[PDB]
Amino acid sequence: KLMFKTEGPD
Amino acid sequence: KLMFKTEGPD
Amino acid sequence: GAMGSMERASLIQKAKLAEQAERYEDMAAFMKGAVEKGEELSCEERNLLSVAYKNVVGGQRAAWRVLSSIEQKSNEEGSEEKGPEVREYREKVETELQGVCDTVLGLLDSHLIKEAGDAESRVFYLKMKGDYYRYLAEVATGDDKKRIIDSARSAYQEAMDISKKEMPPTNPIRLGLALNFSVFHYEIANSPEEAISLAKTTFDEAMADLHTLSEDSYKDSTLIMQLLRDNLTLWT
Amino acid sequence: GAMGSMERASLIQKAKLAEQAERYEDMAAFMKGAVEKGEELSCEERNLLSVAYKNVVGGQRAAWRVLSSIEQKSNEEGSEEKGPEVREYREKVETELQGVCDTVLGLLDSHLIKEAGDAESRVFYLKMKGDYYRYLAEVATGDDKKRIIDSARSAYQEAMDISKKEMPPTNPIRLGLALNFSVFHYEIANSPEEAISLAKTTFDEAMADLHTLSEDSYKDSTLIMQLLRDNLTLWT
Ligand SMILES: *SCc1cc(N[C@@H](C)CN)c2cc(C(=N)N)sc2c1
Ligand SMILES: *SCc1cc(N[C@@H](C)CN)c2cc(C(=N)N)sc2c1
Ligand SMILES: [Cl-]
Ligand SMILES: [Cl-]
Ligand SMILES: [Mg+2]
Ligand SMILES: [Mg+2]
Ligand SMILES: [Mg+2]
Ligand SMILES: [Mg+2]
Repeated sequence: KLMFKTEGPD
Repeated sequence: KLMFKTEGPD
Repeated sequence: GAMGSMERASLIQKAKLAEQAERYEDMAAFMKGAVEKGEELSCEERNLLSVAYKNVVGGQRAAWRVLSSIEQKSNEEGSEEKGPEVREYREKVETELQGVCDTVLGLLDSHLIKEAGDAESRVFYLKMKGDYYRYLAEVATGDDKKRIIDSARSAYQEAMDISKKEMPPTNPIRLGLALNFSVFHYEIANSPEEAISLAKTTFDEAMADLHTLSEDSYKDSTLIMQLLRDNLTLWT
Repeated sequence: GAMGSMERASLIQKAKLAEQAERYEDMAAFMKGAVEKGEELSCEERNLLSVAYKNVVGGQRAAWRVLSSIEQKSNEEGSEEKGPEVREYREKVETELQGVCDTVLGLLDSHLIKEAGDAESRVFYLKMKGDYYRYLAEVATGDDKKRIIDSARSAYQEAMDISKKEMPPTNPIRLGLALNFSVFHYEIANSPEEAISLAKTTFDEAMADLHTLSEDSYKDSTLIMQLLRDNLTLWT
């Protein structure tokens, strides 16, 4: 799945 | 530590 | 619990060691133990808690998506049955993921959130509550998916209200909250226009407040602003 | 054990899924369960077993070295005492590492090695026995360090004898064995000249046998030959 940017690591 | 090459992953 | 006999300070020290060792399951257990000492957390301790569990659940989400994709491939037309194993193992990982989310939500509920009086702590914890309900929603499919989603929404919304009243637009906690809430909107709530609007407004109001910041705070805020832009570039 | 109620085939299938998900602790537990079904392992199943545990113990070794370095820093002259925590957590990781090595050695002893009649299986398992005694030796400091080292040496040496009698010089198992035995010599047994000699002879005898190989076998063998060269470049 294309993962969008969220806060923090990994 | 400088790790030398050994067989397989990681 | 398992960490009840270790000193709070030792648990925090060992959480920091585990982070350096990239032992995030250890890191999370130490920070769980520190939370259960019952004292409120410092800014650094909150971040140790979040980094630990974010790393643990991140591994589970990555694994779950791999297994879910295989499983969907194995249920498409023209596919050789391979038995229950893919579904079973996807369920195994999913159950462990849900257990981690339930553990984090338990810590927030008992009693981090109710004791968090300051905006920076209360917003941090409410954002985390929204995040871990969001991770639950990513794998939910049943009669509780809608309520899980609304739980995420409700937590994010309370955190947004407080942050808008109590924090500047460049506050990194406020910015990371808005980032994550916008992703919630985009792919959990299937509200892409809400997602885009939130990200644009968040970016623009931060940009107009950067002039008030030191060089160190500027670097913190612009780092998260770049994530907002990264998403907007894909969404528009 | 914990996996006693799952079918052998399902455990192997799930080991392969776990590998794709980068869930190596799961992968190792599934392959442990498959070994304990009591049947000998295929070439693919041996490699699944080795890859799983190599990934698990690799994480532990990386963490142990980080913690060991901190601990030595904290015991140098002019260093502010920080209490027992670094030592304690280094011991925690070390104990988990030793437990993994003991588990693998238990599988080899009960009863993979004694049932391995063919050279390719017996050499594979004896190499693994040498490897996991080597990982134990990396963290050993007490009255058993010398015997741990000799256990590694003895396993590697039996594997070398069989491989020299029964396998061509380009056989990837034979080459990986010689690679790892040479590293043993270099930094475990403090025999750098033995290490260098073994690596050179191994490389040169393989190089002279490459002409007998298909393109696919050539690629397999030269991949490990490059590791021999990489080490020789640092050692000479
Ligand atoms: S409140 C001081 C503080 C801030 C951070 N992270 C900032 C970039 C904002 N989240 C922080 C991260 C820590 C860690 N990964 N150990 S400790 C700490 C403290
Ligand atoms: S015996 C066939 C076989 C060989 C390998 N690895 C070769 C490069 C030699 N070690 C192998 C790796 C597997 C895995 N990581 N799943 S399965 C398999 C089979
Ligand atoms: Cl399973
Ligand atoms: Cl510990
Ligand atoms: Mg105390
Ligand atoms: Mg389920
Ligand atoms: Mg059966
Ligand atoms: Mg010890």
